[PDB]
Amino acid sequence: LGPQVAEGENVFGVCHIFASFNDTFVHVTDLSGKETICRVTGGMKVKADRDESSPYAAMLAAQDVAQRCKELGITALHIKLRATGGNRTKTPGPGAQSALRALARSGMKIGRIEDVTPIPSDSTRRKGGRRGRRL
Amino acid sequence: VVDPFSKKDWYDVKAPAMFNIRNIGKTLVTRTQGTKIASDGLKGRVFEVSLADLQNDEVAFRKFKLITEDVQGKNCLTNFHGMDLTRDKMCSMVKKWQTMIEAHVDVKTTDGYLLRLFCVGFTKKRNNQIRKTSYAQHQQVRQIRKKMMEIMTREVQTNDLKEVVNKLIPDSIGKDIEKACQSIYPLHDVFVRKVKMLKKPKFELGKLMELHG
Amino acid sequence: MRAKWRKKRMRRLKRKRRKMRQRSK
Amino acid sequence: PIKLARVTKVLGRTGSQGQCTQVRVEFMDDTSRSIIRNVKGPVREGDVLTLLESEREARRL
Amino acid sequence: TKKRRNNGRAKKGRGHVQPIRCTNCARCVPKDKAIKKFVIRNIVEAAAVRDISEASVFDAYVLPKLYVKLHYCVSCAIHSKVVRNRSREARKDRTPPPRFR
RNA sequence: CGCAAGACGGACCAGAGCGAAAGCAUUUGCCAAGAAUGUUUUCAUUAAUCAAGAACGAAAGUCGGAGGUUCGAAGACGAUCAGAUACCGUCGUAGUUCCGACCAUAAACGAUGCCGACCGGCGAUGCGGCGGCGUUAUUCCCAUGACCCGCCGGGCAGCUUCCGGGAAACCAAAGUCUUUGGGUUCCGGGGGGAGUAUGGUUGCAAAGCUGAAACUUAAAGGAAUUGACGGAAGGGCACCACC
Ligand SMILES: [Mg+2]
Ligand SMILES: [Mg+2]
Ligand SMILES: [Mg+2]
Ligand SMILES: [Mg+2]
Ligand SMILES: [Mg+2]
Ligand SMILES: [Mg+2]
Ligand SMILES: [Mg+2]
Ligand SMILES: [Mg+2]
Ligand SMILES: [Mg+2]
Ligand SMILES: [Mg+2]
Ligand SMILES: [Mg+2]
Ligand SMILES: [Mg+2]
Ligand SMILES: [Mg+2]
Ligand SMILES: [Mg+2]
Ligand SMILES: [Mg+2]
Ligand SMILES: [Mg+2]
Ligand SMILES: [Mg+2]
Ligand SMILES: [Mg+2]
Ligand SMILES: [Mg+2]
Ligand SMILES: [Mg+2]
Ligand SMILES: [Mg+2]
Ligand SMILES: [Mg+2]
Ligand SMILES: [Mg+2]
Ligand SMILES: [Zn+2]
Repeated sequence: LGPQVAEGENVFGVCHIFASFNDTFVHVTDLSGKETICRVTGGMKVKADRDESSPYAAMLAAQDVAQRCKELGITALHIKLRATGGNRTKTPGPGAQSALRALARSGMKIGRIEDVTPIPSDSTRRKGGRRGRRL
Repeated sequence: VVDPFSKKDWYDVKAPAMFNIRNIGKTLVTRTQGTKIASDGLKGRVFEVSLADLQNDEVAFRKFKLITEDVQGKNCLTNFHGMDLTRDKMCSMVKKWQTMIEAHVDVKTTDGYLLRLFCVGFTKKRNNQIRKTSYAQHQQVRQIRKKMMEIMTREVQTNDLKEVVNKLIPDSIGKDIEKACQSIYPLHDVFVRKVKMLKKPKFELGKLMELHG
Repeated sequence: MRAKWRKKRMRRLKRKRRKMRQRSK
Repeated sequence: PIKLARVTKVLGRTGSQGQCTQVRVEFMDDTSRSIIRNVKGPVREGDVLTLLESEREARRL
Repeated sequence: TKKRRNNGRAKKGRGHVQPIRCTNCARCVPKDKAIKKFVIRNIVEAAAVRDISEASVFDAYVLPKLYVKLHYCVSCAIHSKVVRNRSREARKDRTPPPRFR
């Protein structure tokens, strides 16, 4: 169940890590990004709205997806780190680094890292108004 | 209930003869059940491959988009579809106390491929310069942009796509632009940063087979 | 009282007078 | 695996109440190796620490 | 009583400056007045560097850096302690803090 | 992987530039305008400030058309709370976008009218011009671009000074004021009532301009000093604090 590849060569996939401040996504696709191998979100691990973006949930999701993709026959992953982007923050959430470290722990080989956060040249008006969020 | 990956099959995708390394990885596709042909879903896929994965001694911050055009029995055959630079290279090229000049052209090759080329350059500080900033006046910027546009135009419409990719691999166009613009204002970090495909000719199998050997 | 809101109150009172103190009357 | 390390230099006092001690430790197996660790309890230079998991590192002050 | 000679902004010889949005609270603040900060860091942290360098398929593969431009309003800059209040004499000193060791 | 619409031009972007002020940032073309510099060109007092009278004038708002992505007054909900009719979250109407008519108001601020003369230093910066060793590109040559060292003239500013001012904060102008006179416009007379009432005038409306009195009050207010407080920042100490 998988590619017929010699032991020396590595089968490559692309891992899209979407680290928000509310949730974390670890998605695995082929090199064209059109076929999904496994997608696990931080909300599937923890049964609470607080810990969806926590490093622990990201670590659990990374191990889950690593085992699932190791079953099918993918040994190496390219990394596309993504933030929410747009009008909102460009800084990745707290789960990206933990998810990547956990994915390294599971024996997966790491390809090239690339930032893919969408950056407008200029965009629509941001939510909040003139005075901003007053909390 | 029923495993969706038991009906999947693996294909091997090849790069055109222009690059040294041909095997650029594998891909997955559902088998044909008579309703959907696997070949139809297989075509039209885009792969972003770093140049260091296509040529051994070339830089790694230049990526190429290759699009599958034909399937030959567990062998997807791709063609040139685009070129771009990595995010961190562009983010590190832009600095605060200098001028940036950008240009774009639309040029048609001899074989019908229409391309949109983008070029970027930055003003270079002198070796013994004491002034903090290195700013070019507006007329100098216009002259530099026109020099970029003419050089990019004269290196595409004369050649065809196969020669265009050959010039793009080491990016000789950027070196030509940088050398030609020395007299106006010194420039460093001159590159052709993005290339877009606008119009393709009618698909020809013989052209693809010549492109792959 | 903030001067802006005091001015707004005065304007609303003047408008109320104008509605009551009709030119026809 | 379980590793043994030797305390080379005591760095400082960390913790909300200062309960922990930040020190520099070098592995017995590889004398070239050295990391920074947080220790609970009285510790001085030359003590031997038993690291159950030796990959973790502590954010020094 | 004027507190600063430059009125706390960098506007000289012009009338209007287009406003930007605070990264923290999305408030509208003039670009010259806003507190700007350019952050260049590593995608992977210190421990992640050593964890990843062994699992990479390349030799001496350099990890990409993250470049971010941050804009803050006065309230957010003060609350986040990226900017602090100073003495009446020390307000004039506009040399950046000696971050270079 | 494509398609469609609308709105905005990131990074480069600075105590940098332009404009009478509002204001002005993707490329290219066209159209008219302008400051500064250069001048052994021309006219020869043609000038400065300005009742009356005019052009322009952020945002919001009003009346007709065209579009309506995002945001979003009003509004409906969910939270918080003793109570929220607020701050927070989900939606969402005018509006936010373009064209044609109105409106003429902002902490429209340098809280500082314009023209002219004089009165200390220093280093940068933008434009134009002038001079000069030396590095670079136009394969050679001048010459022209990029640097370097200086000078002059306007411009945005900065540092310093027992120039002198001022209640001081501070100001090379807010100086050259009892040693009080260069020209000229607007404009203030203790604090409230009040920019309110009424009259006049403009506008479709909202409202704009001009603009009192009766009455009430011994203070209101500016700059700085010492304390006390702060759900402000940074340090220090204590087994009547903690670990
Ligand atoms: Mg959440
Ligand atoms: Mg959730
Ligand atoms: Mg607050
Ligand atoms: Mg005050
Ligand atoms: Mg203004
Ligand atoms: Mg500021
Ligand atoms: Mg001006
Ligand atoms: Mg731009
Ligand atoms: Mg008049
Ligand atoms: Mg308007
Ligand atoms: Mg409007
Ligand atoms: Mg209308
Ligand atoms: Mg909304
Ligand atoms: Mg007024
Ligand atoms: Mg102002
Ligand atoms: Mg005024
Ligand atoms: Mg000058
Ligand atoms: Mg200029
Ligand atoms: Mg000059
Ligand atoms: Mg007098
Ligand atoms: Mg009075
Ligand atoms: Mg007690
Ligand atoms: Mg105790
Ligand atoms: Zn803020």
